[PDB]
Amino acid sequence: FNPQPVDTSNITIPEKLEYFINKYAEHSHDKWSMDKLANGWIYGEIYSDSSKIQPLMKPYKLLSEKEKEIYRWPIKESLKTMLAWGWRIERTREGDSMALYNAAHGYSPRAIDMSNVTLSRDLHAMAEMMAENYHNIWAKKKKLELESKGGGNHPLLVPYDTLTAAEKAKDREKAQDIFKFLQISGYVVSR
Repeated sequence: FNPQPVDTSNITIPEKLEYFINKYAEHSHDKWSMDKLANGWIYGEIYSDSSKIQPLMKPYKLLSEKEKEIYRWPIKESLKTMLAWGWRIERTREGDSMALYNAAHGYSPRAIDMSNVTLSRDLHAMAEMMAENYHNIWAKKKKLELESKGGGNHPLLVPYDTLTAAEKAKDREKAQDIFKFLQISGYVVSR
């Protein structure tokens, strides 16, 4: 097993994707904030572990560039892989289905039920390729970690296509999420 992730070191993201990166990063932050809230954290001015106060629980537009980058970075990494593969990416006029969807800083993040969104057979297949690439990224890093600890093995150091569903899940869910968000935000990806 020699995992080689798609090399995206020289990929430039075209301007047409900036809207998406900003919107999906905002969504990712809203998800993070809602998860924090469910775990007993609230917004406040000064961070505290003991009081469970998280100054990051505010609107995405109010975050610093470094704070936004936490969310933008992996999204950009995912998009660069699509771009490296030459996948066609187009904004559409009528495809932004999320538009129709029915506290400090007035912040009220809402969940999106992604299980309401369906991917075509071809898009599911493209998501599987993305998932496999996420696995290869992890696997290459793990293979290097082990080699540098003197050796050893790992049950997940096999090709993605030989993993079971439970083992595929983390990477599959990440891949399906970006494709679903592309769809509902008005982008059409094809090959």
